[PDB]
Amino acid sequence: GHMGNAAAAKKGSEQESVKEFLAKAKEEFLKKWESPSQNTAQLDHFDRIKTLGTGSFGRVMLVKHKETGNHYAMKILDKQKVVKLKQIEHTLNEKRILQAVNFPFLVKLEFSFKDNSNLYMVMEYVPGGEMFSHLRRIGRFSEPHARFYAAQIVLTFEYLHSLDLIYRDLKPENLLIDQQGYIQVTDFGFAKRVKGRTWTLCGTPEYLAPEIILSKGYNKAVDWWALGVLIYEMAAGYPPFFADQPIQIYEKIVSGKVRFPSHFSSDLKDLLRNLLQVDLTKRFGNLKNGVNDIKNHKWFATTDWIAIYQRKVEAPFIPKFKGPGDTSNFDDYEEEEIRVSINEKCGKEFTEF
Amino acid sequence: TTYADFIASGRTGRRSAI
Ligand SMILES: O=S(=O)(c1cccc2cnccc12)N1CCCNCC1
Repeated sequence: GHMGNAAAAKKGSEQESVKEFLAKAKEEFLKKWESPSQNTAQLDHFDRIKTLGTGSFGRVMLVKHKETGNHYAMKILDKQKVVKLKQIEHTLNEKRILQAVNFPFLVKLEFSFKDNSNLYMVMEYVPGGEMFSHLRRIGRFSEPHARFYAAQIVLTFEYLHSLDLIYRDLKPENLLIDQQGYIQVTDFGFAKRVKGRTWTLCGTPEYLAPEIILSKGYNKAVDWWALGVLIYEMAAGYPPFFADQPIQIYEKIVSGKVRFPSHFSSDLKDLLRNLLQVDLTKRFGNLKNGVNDIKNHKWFATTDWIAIYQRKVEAPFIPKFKGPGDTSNFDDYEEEEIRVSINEKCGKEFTEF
Repeated sequence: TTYADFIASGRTGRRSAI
């Protein structure tokens, strides 16, 4: 067979240890899920420094804690705008997930609180910026470099899926690089507790699984599809399915055809054909052997999964870092006020926050 | 080339959710 006795025993033991870890992690998650933390700081504990990101999702600002001098990334949501955009449940659920999960590649919510006008999530500051920027700058990542990031996503989804959390928002724009060169996943607005199927059309065109496009009930296998898109884009510098307009992208996604750059290794192409599999009965991550079909694939043969988890692997790339508040890996944005009204707004809606 | 096609798509920048 493919493994002799020693290798088979070691792999089996490793896979059983993953099960044991995940069962404990689920126990710990569910305790915090059922009893969420609230109101662990306040606005005047922090100096506002700079806007790190802004969009329909709200704002994220670099802030400095006045007493420790520690920097953080503070997501600010306008309660009235959340209500207007019908994002109450997503906003509450994002914070509830972030305060309950614990994994080395998931951003840590250090504090959260609200005031008359806004909701605030104070997360660790991840100074390296988005993978997206580095990828577009360098062009493409070599296979070992892509593999280092991909392994972190595999482990993170293995963790999330064990908690029955579907992620749904994977793309380079949503992956940050920390000071040690490791990945941080931050955005949980599309994540959902789903043990079975769910139906919402959400995501980003290039990363949508065919079953989402086709208006099917779908499951955590959409995250494994998205991983295939991500690995492809990291290694090629462009995603597998693109076009001028989303509808043309969707036609390519559902077609069952994907083409690869000539520099992709055969191992990489084989993995990608099995992740970018339109047939759900054949997609890696959706079969009887679960995540192990991915983790045991030849393309990952050099990956020491425990060493990645323990953050003991030397990263291929360390972003430039000049100090605790350096923002050079983020874009510049016009700076807007943080208005706090004298009157409480939307109090009932956000009781749980 | 595929790269040139990517540039031509106009979708080389940050991509929003649907
Ligand atoms: O970089 S963020 O502003 C950001 C969010 C959360 C925590 C962060 C921590 N450090 C820097 C930036 C952070 N960002 C907003 C949405 C777009 N995707 C990437 C996350």
